Amino acid sequence: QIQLVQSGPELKKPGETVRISCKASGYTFTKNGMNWVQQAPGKGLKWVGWINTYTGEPSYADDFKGRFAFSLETSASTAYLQINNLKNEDMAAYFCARMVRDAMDFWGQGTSVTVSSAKTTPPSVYPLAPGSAAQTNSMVTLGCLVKGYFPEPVTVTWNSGSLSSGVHTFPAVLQSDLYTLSSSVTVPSSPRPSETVTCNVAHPASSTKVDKKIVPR
Amino acid sequence: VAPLHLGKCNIAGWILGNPECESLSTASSWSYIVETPSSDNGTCYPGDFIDYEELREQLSSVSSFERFEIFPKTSSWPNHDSNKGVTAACPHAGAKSFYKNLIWLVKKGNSYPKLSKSYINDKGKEVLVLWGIHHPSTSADQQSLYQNADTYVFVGSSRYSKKFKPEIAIRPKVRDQEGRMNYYWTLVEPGDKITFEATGNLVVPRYAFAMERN
Amino acid sequence: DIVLTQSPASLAVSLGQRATISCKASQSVDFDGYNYLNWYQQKPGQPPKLLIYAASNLESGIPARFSGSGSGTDFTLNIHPVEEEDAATYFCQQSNEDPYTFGGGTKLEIKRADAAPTVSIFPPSSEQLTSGGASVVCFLNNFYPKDINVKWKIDGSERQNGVLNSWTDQDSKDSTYSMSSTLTLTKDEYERHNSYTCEATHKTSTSPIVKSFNR
Ligand SMILES: *[C@@H]1O[C@H](CO)[C@@H](O)[C@H](O)[C@H]1NC(C)=O
Repeated sequence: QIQLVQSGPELKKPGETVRISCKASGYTFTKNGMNWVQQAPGKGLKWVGWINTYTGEPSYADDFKGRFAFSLETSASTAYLQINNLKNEDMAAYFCARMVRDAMDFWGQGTSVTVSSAKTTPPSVYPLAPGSAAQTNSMVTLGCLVKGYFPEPVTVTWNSGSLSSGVHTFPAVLQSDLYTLSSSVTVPSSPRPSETVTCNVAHPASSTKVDKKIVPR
Repeated sequence: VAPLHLGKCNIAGWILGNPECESLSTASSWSYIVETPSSDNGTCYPGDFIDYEELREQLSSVSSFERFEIFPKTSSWPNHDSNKGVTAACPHAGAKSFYKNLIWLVKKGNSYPKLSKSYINDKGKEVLVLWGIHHPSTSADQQSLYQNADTYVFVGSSRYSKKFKPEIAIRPKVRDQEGRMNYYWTLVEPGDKITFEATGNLVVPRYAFAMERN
Repeated sequence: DIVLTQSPASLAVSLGQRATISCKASQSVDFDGYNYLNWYQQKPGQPPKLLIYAASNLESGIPARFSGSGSGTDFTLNIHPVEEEDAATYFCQQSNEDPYTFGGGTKLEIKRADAAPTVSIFPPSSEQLTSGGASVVCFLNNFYPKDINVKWKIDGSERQNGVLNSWTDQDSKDSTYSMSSTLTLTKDEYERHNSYTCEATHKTSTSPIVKSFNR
């Protein structure tokens, strides 16, 4: 089971430095190289570079020679991508991928990097209940609203994961240095007025967890 | 003495500089060789090793084994690019590479001039020199890589002389290669000059081996 | 660099048909009869997934309906037939010369159902009205195509500020889109009006679909 796991998100003010990780598992770290790619949604992909995990010699693209480096840990099996200084550019996800056949096969977890002087803000959870009907639908729609948090991401589940069907999570929209996103779940009308439906939110940046029960109106 | 133990590789890929064939013995005085075997029978590029058994019985009863850079990449091939001569059939950590003891020259820009290098053996020992003659598969792989359809290689020495020539032909698929690449070797006596002369298809030496025997 | 290209940006292919993506490199990404051309699939929120390499060999575990062809500077990606899980974005990348370069990327769209959205409106919760604000939410789920817009009516009068629209990508098993429109107002601005109405405009309806509540 080949695994390439990357450290969680990182929020740093412009001008500091970052040390992203990539842990090799399920295969021999040596005998294979590590690629790094920069993903900015809509802007496509860009090839950062490549590091020969045996010879230890790196090769970078022209747009990264200077502020980007590759370091290895071979005793332990980890690869690092260090960025400095962080202009508010390079605002994008970073993937560590493996060399196999002059391509990339097992891409990594993903490390969303954010570069802003703003402050960590835990979210405020708001339950969204219907509160009115006309016996016109055997299916009702609930909602969980997360507003005014920073930075990304948030993990929204229903009843700790037991409610997976009919679940929609809309991507966040940034406004005034704070993100707002909403989620929905669709279950029948017989279990809702009787069985407890709880929204579960986790903001890993502030280490805050809030559970909100949906109460009818 | 004690036999030489190679790791992951036979004598073919070991002394050819095959990547992924890095022995760790660091012994410079072995008697005979013991080779761990695998799929790329040393030659990660489909080919034939000429006078192999003659080379096996040479790399035996060794009492010295200095490896030097006969043709320094950075200061030997101005008219031809030493880079770019790598394929996915000889990888190094999932990335196309090539033998670390041979350089695969291809045309620089759109020209492959007539190269001519010479080593005169300032070493006081027999020097093992290895090279390779690429045999493309198509008449277009030739022009695209060497630009000259009427190419030739000529390795010459006091002890050895032989004019080479491409053998363009579609060979059966082996490691996604329809071409071939034979490898050769010779012993340059102390004080002798080994000449190289080619206008294409020469996989040129980079590292040789001074050695004594018995 | 060896810049690749995009052809076409997006294409809507019906289920069971043949979706062809082709990308052309400025330089020849071939050498020794070997083409260093690769194809990747990236579903949203997931890392790119290797499909084909070099430039026709299928990666172990990839369905057979994927097939890549080409040589020199003209390559193609063939999906035969097209499923619903194939809704993602496809990139073409070379490895002939440094630096490696990615293509413009092709986002595939599945066409079926031509359905209308499911609308649900939610009033401001009690917890948010304590914080001095009020956000009214309207959800649009399971609709196709993605082209749609929302108008907010407060007591019959239109409003366009504090509007935070957020589309989802194409559903993996449903091939439908979803949208969420957030209307944010202060607590005092929310308590002086009574009728709140969000109405959408979709091609599957000549008149706007209305969903409202009264405070
Ligand atoms: C590898 O070499 C052995 C002899 O050493 C030969 O019999 C075998 O056929 C070679 N490998 C292949 C794939 O032919």
